[PDB]
Amino acid sequence: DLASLAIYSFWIFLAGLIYYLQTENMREGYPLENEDGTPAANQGPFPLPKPKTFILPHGRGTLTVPGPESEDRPIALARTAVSEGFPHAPTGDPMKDGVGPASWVARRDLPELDGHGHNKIKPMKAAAGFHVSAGKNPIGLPVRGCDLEIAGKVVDIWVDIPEQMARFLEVELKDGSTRLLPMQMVKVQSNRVHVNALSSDLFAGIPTIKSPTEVTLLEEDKICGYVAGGLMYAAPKRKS
Amino acid sequence: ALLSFERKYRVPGGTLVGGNLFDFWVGPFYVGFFGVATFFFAALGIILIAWSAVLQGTWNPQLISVYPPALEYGLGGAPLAKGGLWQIITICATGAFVSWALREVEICRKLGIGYHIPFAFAFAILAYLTLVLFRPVMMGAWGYAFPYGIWTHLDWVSNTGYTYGNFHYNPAHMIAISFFFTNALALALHGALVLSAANPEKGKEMRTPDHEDTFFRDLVGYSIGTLGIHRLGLLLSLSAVFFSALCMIITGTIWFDQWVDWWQWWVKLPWWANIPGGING
Amino acid sequence: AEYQNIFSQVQVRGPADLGMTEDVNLANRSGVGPFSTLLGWFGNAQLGPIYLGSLGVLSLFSGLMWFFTIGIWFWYQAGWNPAVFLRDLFFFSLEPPAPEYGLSFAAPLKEGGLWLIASFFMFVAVWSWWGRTYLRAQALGMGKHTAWAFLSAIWLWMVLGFIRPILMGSWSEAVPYGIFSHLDWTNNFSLVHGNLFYNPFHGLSIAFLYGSALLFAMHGATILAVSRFGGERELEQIADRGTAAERAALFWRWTMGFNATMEGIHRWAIWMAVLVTLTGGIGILLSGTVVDNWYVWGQNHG
Ligand code: BCL
Ligand code: BCL
Ligand code: BCL
Ligand SMILES: CC[C@H]1c2cc3[nH]c4c(c3C)C(=O)[C@H](C(=O)OC)c4c3nc(cc4[nH]c(cc(n2)[C@@H]1C)c(C(C)=O)c4C)[C@@H](C)[C@@H]3CCC(=O)OC/C=C(\C)CCC[C@H](C)CCC[C@H](C)CCCC(C)C
Ligand SMILES: CC[C@H]1c2cc3[nH]c4c(c3C)C(=O)[C@H](C(=O)OC)c4c3nc(cc4[nH]c(cc(n2)[C@@H]1C)c(C(C)=O)c4C)[C@@H](C)[C@@H]3CCC(=O)OC/C=C(\C)CCC[C@H](C)CCC[C@H](C)CCCC(C)C
Ligand SMILES: COC(C)(C)C/C=C/C(C)=C/C=C/C(C)=C/C=C/C(C)=C/C=C\C=C(C)\C=C\C=C(/C)CC/C=C(\C)CCC=C(C)C
Ligand SMILES: COC1=C(OC)C(=O)C(C/C=C(/C)CCC=C(C)C)=C(C)C1=O
Ligand SMILES: CCCCCCCCCCCC[N+](C)(C)[O-]
Ligand SMILES: CCCCCCCCCCCC[N+](C)(C)[O-]
Ligand SMILES: CCCCCCCCCCCC[N+](C)(C)[O-]
Ligand SMILES: CCCCCCCCCCCC[N+](C)(C)[O-]
Ligand SMILES: CCCCCCCCCCCC[N+](C)(C)[O-]
Ligand SMILES: [Fe+3]
Repeated sequence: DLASLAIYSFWIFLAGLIYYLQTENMREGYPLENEDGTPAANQGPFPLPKPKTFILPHGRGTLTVPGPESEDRPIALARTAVSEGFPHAPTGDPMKDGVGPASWVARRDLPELDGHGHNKIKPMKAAAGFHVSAGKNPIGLPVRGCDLEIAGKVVDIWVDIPEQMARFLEVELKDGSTRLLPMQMVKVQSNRVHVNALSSDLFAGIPTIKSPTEVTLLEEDKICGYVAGGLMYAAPKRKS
Repeated sequence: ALLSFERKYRVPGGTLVGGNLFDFWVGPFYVGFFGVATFFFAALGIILIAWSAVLQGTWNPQLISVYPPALEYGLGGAPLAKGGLWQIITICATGAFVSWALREVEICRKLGIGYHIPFAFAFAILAYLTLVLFRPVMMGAWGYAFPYGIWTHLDWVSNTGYTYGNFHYNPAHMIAISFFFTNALALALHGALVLSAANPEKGKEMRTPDHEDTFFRDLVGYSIGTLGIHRLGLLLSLSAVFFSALCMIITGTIWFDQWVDWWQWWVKLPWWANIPGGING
Repeated sequence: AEYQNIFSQVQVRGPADLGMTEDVNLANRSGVGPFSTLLGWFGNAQLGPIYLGSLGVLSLFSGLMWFFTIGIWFWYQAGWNPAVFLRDLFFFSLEPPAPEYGLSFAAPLKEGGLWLIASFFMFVAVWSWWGRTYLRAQALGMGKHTAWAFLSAIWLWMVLGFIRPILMGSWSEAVPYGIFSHLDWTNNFSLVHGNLFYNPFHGLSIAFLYGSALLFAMHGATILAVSRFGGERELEQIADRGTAAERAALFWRWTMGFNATMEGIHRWAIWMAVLVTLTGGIGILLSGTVVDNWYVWGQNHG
């Protein structure tokens, strides 16, 4: 009857929907590759969807996906086995080389912009008149690493202007230069800011930004990847 | 076999047990010690279900059902064909689920990401355990647990609920439901909002999160923001399950009468219990 | 113990954000409301502005009139006694006309007339609110995904209070306005239709409801887990994939053998959610119009 027709139709619809959804979700990262970067023989049963194009605001261009995929950066890893499916060992210092959990993506070397075309993220000192509105103000506190040594001191908060949120702490090092630390990777305490991801000796290695009052998407990725990578790679210098 | 961007993340390390022994992939799947454990537990579980099927004398997926020991067995063991298989399958399930969570932890550690996902999953596991382990233990028999069958588990839900009248009257169940409904509402809105920004009117530039905040302030006078919405979805879905587990752990233990009668405590308050008129006077 | 980004450690505030202009009639925006530091631990601290406009006024007025029509009936049932009002709050109920009145608007006020009036106000409130989800997206140049999603919820609501009663031939089939009574209505509906557990559209609606919680737990946890790489900035991750979007995808590829993108997760999201009420409204609409007894139907499969 009509209910039988409804249910049968629904299942046909649902198969169609899942096919649509899976192929939509193949707009990045496909075709699949062998470990050497060449196209894999087996691409699975879903084909790539027809490309769509996103128009980016503020003259930044467009993005068309699916599109030719490439890392656009060297990857300092090598095989540890003679067959597919094993780990790839860092050929150098994985924190410096940006691989494993220290990885970064070659994102656009421009700052993310707000809806008005201004830099989305700014040091609070340059953001009129943004200020700490609740919680312990981290500015001025010593910054301790997982080796329990002081690596520097907080000199500003970098804030997301349209979303009114703390995004980074700016930390000045012993040599007077600064680095950005992701807000998600620090613990603000009463007398210090604690960073479990990095021992104090790794702070100098945090990727620097090219201009002192802005940060590009590329620079954010290198900074965040490097800091997260310390969880695995500074484990020898941590320490309860 | 690899996403185009995948290789740089496939480094050694992050394992919880076994060092490098199981540090590898099979096609897309990470293995790890807990991948091996999941396979063992799942495989044994599935084999035992197929054996339970033989003893039941059916292979139909809509008919296969693995029932726990009858109430007379209390919390003891039972013959395999009479509840023992359920008991072993349940240990297998638990082993598989917990192994799955711990394998998710190894994957987090290799990827340098937060542990939020397996943390969240552990809520679902705790709800499963409330029904098959915690509640039956507190009530004193395995037989109060649900059977493993597609339709029989629904018989269990209906029979269990109607034991206490209309189960709608469980107040923890009311809260659980509210979180379920609110979660689906927020899921719809989040999905829609992001897509409406990423896919604007024809020919227009992608909108920004400023536009997402704007749309929602225009609409209801508030926007939780892009961080807040993901905090929210996580909170609503975990709260729904927390209150689901709560609503069942208190049923047949601290409250075992008709749930509708629980509400009399409010009606019977001295100040108004005896004023005429209304529904209850 | 690491920081988990469930609550913020430090809040910042700057000038009140008045929002994007695009094509919005700015004459119709309120001023900004207060700032709530409480809210700001978890979400945005800012309240307002809100957009008013005449459609806005209509929905609000209508919605209030719906609420007040029910509330006046409740006071009446309480015999105008505040103590009895609060005591019996969850027990009062504004009920639809008796079956005998069919679909006519000729029932007495105290016996269904008032239910129809409240229902009328609800109808205009919801539909004018739907218009508003479309128009606020339009004025901003945005897609219409919100109004499309809202329409799926509206579908179940329309099925329950309007389409199913019309097709059954009487307002008596609709849902009463009351806390306990709507629950009794729900239980009764299932009992009277041979147990909704046998309605495949009810089982589907459940799979999607549970699936919504599974999916929001998955997505919310994933985004928080990659917030240390800016993962919640999803629009710019769509435009320019970062290590947040890659680590998220790979968590899932390594776990379950497949994954999403930053854009496409939002499509699994919207559909998982809207299919709750889409399949639901279908299951209810068929109940009593085409199928009297789901258990019986299920025995014939058809
Ligand atoms: C007639 C029946 C009664 C009823 C009696 C009951 C009873 C009895 C129960 C509920 C429970 C639920 N009811 Mg009730 N309730 C009814 C009316 C309703 C109505 C309604 C609109 O009328 C609603 C919305 C709800 C909703 C609720 C939810 C709060 C809750 C179910 C979700 C849950 O526990 O998730 C928690 C999620 C899980 C348990 C899933 C865990 C799974 C994980 C760990 C692993 C599985 C994966 C594995 C097998 C993989 C497969 C292989 C492949 C990999 C895929 N009920 C009526 C009145 N209700 C249940 C509850 O709260 O349980 C705690 C419960 O026991
Ligand atoms: C949660 C509270 C109640 C309960 C209430 C109900 C009610 C009421 C209904 C279901 C329904 C479902 N339940 Mg149940 N169910 C319970 C506990 C479970 C458990 C468990 C704890 O292990 C499992 C695996 C299931 C699984 C099932 C599915 C057969 C079906 C769709 C669920 C879904 O899409 O979820 C969301 C999750 C996803 C979308 C992910 C996909 C996972 C599913 C599809 C996996 C199926 C597993 C199944 C075939 C078991 C095989 C295991 C193998 C041996 C490995 N339920 C407890 C007892 N469940 C519906 C149904 O139609 O049943 C006939 C239904 O109406
Ligand atoms: C004894 C009870 C029966 C039963 C009888 C019913 C009945 C009857 C129905 C359901 C329905 C549902 N049941 Mg059932 N249900 C049973 C047992 C279960 C169990 C379980 C046992 O674990 C579960 C999990 C569920 C789960 C579900 C859901 C999947 C589904 C509702 C989806 C929804 O989002 O609605 C919530 C969403 C809405 C109602 C949409 C809201 C619409 C908008 C327009 C809101 C406007 C509001 C505004 C004007 C007011 C604003 C106020 C604010 C302050 C601003 N049922 C048992 C067998 N179930 C529904 C369904 O679809 O079934 C097929 C339904 O009609
Ligand atoms: C807590 C919020 C919600 C939630 C969260 C959640 N679920 C999760 C996770 C999270 C964050 C994932 O990380 C994990 C996942 O990998 O998802 C894709 C998962 C997951 N949730 C899943 C299912 C699921 N979650 C559910 C519910 C929920 N999950 C909550 C609503 C339900 C419901 C509502 O019924 C189901 C069916 C899986 C898709 C996945 C976990 C997969 C897994 O543990 O794999 C290892 C085990 C096997 C491969 C099979 C084991 C076989 C057994 C040994 C035998 C079978 C016994 C079983 C008890 C019989 C049941 C018969 C039924 C008919 C009753
Ligand atoms: C896809 C399925 C899920 C879903 C989707 C969904 N719901 C939605 C949306 C979508 C995508 C909309 O965009 C729309 C929305 O605007 O959300 C914010 C909405 C919405 N879903 C709502 C509720 C709701 N949705 C339901 C759930 C669900 N919605 C499903 C689970 C439920 C359940 C589970 O029963 C409820 C109760 C509303 C919050 C909103 C629709 C708002 C509306 O139609 O308003 C009409 C009435 C009024 C304008 C006001 C009524 C008056 C109040 C009773 C009084 C108190 C408040 C008052 C406004 C204060 C003002 C006083 C001033 C004068 C000071
Ligand atoms: C303290 O006193 C004050 C002044 C504050 C007042 C207090 C107010 C109170 C206590 C209000 C209480 C309200 C309650 C308890 C509301 C509960 C409502 C519930 C639970 C509703 C649930 C189901 C609702 C549904 C499904 C209704 C759907 C209705 C429609 C689809 C509308 C259909 C339109 C019809 C039939 C009208 C036909 C007219 C035309 C021509 C369109
Ligand atoms: C599309 O994403 C969403 C937001 O929009 C950016 C929200 O804002 C909210 C609403 C959040 C809350 C806390 C409601 C209560 C409001 C106050 C004033 C306390 C929801 C559900 C949502 O889904
Ligand atoms: C909940 C719907 C069911 C989801 C499972 C279907 C999607 C699996 C797609 C796997 C394909 C992955 N692949 C080969 C394209 O890389
Ligand atoms: C939009 C956030 C509001 C959540 C609404 C969900 C309804 C649940 C009822 C709230 C009671 C929960 N609690 C823990 C405060 O008791
Ligand atoms: C569903 C979420 C409800 C959000 C609550 C609405 C807050 C409105 C604040 C607008 C303030 C307007 N004001 C006071 C400046 O006139
Ligand atoms: C966005 C779509 C995700 C696909 C998830 C589909 C889950 C289907 C579960 C099968 C339930 C079938 N049944 C018995 C309820 O009719
Ligand atoms: C509804 C549950 C069905 C289980 C299948 C889930 C989809 C997983 C597909 C991933 C397999 C990818 N592959 C082919 C490379 O192995
Ligand atoms: Fe998101």
